[PDB]
Amino acid sequence: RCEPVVIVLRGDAGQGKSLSSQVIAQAVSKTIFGRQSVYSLPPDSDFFDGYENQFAAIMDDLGQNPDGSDFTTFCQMVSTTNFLPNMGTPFTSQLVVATTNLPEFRPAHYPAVERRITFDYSVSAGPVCSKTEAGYKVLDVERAFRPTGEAPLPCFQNNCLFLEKAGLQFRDNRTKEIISLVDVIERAVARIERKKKVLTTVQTLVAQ
Amino acid sequence: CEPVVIVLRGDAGQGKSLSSQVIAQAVSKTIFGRQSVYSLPPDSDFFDGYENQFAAIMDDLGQNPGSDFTTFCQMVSTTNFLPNMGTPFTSQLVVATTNLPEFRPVTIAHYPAVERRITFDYSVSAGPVCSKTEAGYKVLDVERAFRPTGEAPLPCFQNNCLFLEKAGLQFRDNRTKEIISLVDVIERAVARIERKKKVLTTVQTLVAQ
Amino acid sequence: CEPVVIVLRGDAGQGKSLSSQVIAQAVSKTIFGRQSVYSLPPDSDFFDGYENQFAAIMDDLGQNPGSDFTTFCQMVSTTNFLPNMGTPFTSQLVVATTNLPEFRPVTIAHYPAVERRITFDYSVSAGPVCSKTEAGYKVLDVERAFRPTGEAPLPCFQNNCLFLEKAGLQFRDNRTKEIISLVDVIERAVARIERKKKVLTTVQTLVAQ
Amino acid sequence: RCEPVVIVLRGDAGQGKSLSSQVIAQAVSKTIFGRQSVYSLPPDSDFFDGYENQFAAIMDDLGQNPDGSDFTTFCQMVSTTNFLPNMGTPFTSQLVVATTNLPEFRPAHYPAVERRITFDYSVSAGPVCSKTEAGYKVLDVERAFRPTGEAPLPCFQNNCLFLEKAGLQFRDNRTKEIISLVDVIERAVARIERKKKVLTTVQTLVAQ
Ligand SMILES: Nc1ncnc2c1ncn2[C@@H]1O[C@H](COP(=O)(O)OP(=O)(O)OP(=O)(O)O)[C@@H](O)[C@H]1O
Ligand SMILES: Nc1ncnc2c1ncn2[C@@H]1O[C@H](COP(=O)(O)OP(=O)(O)OP(=O)(O)O)[C@@H](O)[C@H]1O
Repeated sequence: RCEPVVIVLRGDAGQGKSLSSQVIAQAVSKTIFGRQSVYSLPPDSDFFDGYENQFAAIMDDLGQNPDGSDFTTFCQMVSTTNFLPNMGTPFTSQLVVATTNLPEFRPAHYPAVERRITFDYSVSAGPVCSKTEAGYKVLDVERAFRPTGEAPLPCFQNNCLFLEKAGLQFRDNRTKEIISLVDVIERAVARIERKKKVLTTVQTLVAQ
Repeated sequence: CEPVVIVLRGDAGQGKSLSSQVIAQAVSKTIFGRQSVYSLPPDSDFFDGYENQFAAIMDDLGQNPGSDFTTFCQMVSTTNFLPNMGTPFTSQLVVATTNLPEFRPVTIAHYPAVERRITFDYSVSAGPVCSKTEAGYKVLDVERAFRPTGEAPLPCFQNNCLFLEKAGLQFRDNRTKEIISLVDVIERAVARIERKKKVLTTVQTLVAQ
Repeated sequence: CEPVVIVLRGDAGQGKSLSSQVIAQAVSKTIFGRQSVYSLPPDSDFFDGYENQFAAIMDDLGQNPGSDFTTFCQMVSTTNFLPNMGTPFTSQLVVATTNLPEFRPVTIAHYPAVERRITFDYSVSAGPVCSKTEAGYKVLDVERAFRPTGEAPLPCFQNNCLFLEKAGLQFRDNRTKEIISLVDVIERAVARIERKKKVLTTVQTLVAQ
Repeated sequence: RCEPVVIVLRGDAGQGKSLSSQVIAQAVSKTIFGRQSVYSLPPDSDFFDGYENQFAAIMDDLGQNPDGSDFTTFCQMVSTTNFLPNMGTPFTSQLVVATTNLPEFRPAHYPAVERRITFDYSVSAGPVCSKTEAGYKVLDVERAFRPTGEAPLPCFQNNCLFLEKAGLQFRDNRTKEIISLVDVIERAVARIERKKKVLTTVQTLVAQ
């Protein structure tokens, strides 16, 4: 049970946080595991009924359950120890994606997580897919999915502005760099390949 | 997926029923291409006559002290509700009228679970130009409200009328305390339904399987 | 007979897990001739999958306020432990990682009975050359730790790495306050296991029966 | 119930105290009783469950139980009176071997035992089976069991340095003589044959 790679996506409503979470999970897991393998946690059910050791697991709206059944669920989901979600299936997902409304986290033991959090991104519609709806700025969904040519990675069936920082922007809350969803994926994939290169060097050290 | 839910709160005789019907007729005519509207029989555990209509209307949520309250929370679900009559519930739009100013159901212990389930939460009342006094109370002058005034403001109407305006009939967004017309309501509900569909297609295609 | 017990105390993210595995892989490869390692599933009364592996590892002794503490004292016994799944426990080496600095179990009233049962009692921590700061805390730079540096220092490794040295990863004997490498630990645990076997043969042969 | 012959083996760790205790018990009892007959007391169990009147009985680590459940157990084990260990089987062993870490004994009634103690030996590896292990001097176990010729007594299957003062040394704490394990045995055996010669002269005195 190695530590999973964690991406947290921060943002306001109608910026595509959940769409992105899904499309980050499908595309990282398709690229490495070779297929989509996504479990989406249920909202307000401390029941991972449906979990079949999928490659990627999604949490919607961390820091929305007033009690904290989440956060703890989340904390357990990345301790190198063995979580056992209720039903006895074990928790093994190599990628965890969680979305939240909070610009930062404040639920005492929060910084003890923040090492666990590999990538911290704030999401907001890019300048040429930003629309207004009921007076709010939101991702232009109709414009951001129009096909715009050959896919920028094999796991995509085509390109579109959703995939480019002109359409949707991911601001790395630590490097303060601003990347596309494709970048978000590539970085997540690199880091996993690294964790697998290291792990292989560790189980090949002592001979068999 | 999961349905767009509109709640029309408001006094009685303010056009709760009427707007809930024109909303469901107008959205489904805009999006489906023809009207498609299921009116749930109140005082019926059984969804007799459900034919997987696009829009479904619930008259008077908040009664039978708690069938409706829970048949509601079922209807709005990611999972596949099987009503008593078997058949899945597949409606993309749910309009529910109610009398209360806030909701705290007695069967649904967690009534903050119902609240992320409500896309738009409006309070209906007659507008200044369409409010007559009928036996000492203020109600909607319906006959004035539906008198043709000219070109439909959207193609799914066959003419304009004051009902469509906020001088005739008013909707207070109960979250942005913003006051909009029935047409505004219909436009915003279409935007969402369509935004949802287009996202759903993306989540299902685009990344190879 | 009775097993050699190693306890690896130490902070988390210091290579407790990792060294406990390389110890068990390396000893059993040195002595048995092939790796032979049972990892006890934490949160399991049942030793599901015990196949009489040479080495058995216990991750995180000191939890469930007291199954593990007693399943421990069983495992280390002259008598023949029958775990829940029947089959005898026959492992010659037991590695147990823990978080505490000392042991005073709550089920095992006499916790000075556990202590003659612990052959080696180590405290693990990253070494000076392999300790990066990760989010304000000091942890083991694993990737540096396992980077090949040359010839294996013992034949059961396929190369040397800093993990094997006390610049990479440090073990404080908690009894001689002596500070040794992972290789030192493996060598000392082999010496004992082999010393035990050879004594046992003597006690069973040599005097006629 | 005649008094048993008692050997106490003093020594530091890794000098073969317990190995010796076992091999002294097996070899004295095999020589006289004609078979191995060894009971090893359990550690921290005032329960001689397993005791079936074996010829020799072994105590490990006298002066290690802080309470003194030992010592008393030990004291009772050599009073000519009848000990009854818990279960009602009686205690009859003609040889008692006990090991300890203490260079001397200090647990008030200790000298009252010390008559009971026939042989007091301190054990330490002999000069050509002494090894270093984690910086400590210890008995070279691999070297001390290599067969070195025909056994020096019939109850042994061969000779080895374990059996010789070059391999393992027993210092008689009273004669300050230094003997081998084979000597330790021969002396223990002689003394028992003597106790049996005397006893026979006592039950043959009055005619039948
Ligand atoms: N502009 C907006 N203002 C307030 N709430 C909104 C807005 N747009 C959508 N919502 C509602 O608020 C919730 C939060 O939206 P969120 O961004 O988490 O969903 P998404 O799938 O990432 O994007 P979208 O809202 O476009 O579907 C949604 O469930 C939606 O019903
Ligand atoms: N050099 C040493 N220093 C400290 N403790 C040791 C050493 N060697 C062994 N031990 C441990 O201390 C205990 C005391 O050893 P003791 O001499 O009583 O056992 P033995 O059977 O006589 O000899 P050995 O220790 O070689 O097995 C043993 O149980 C062993 O686990």
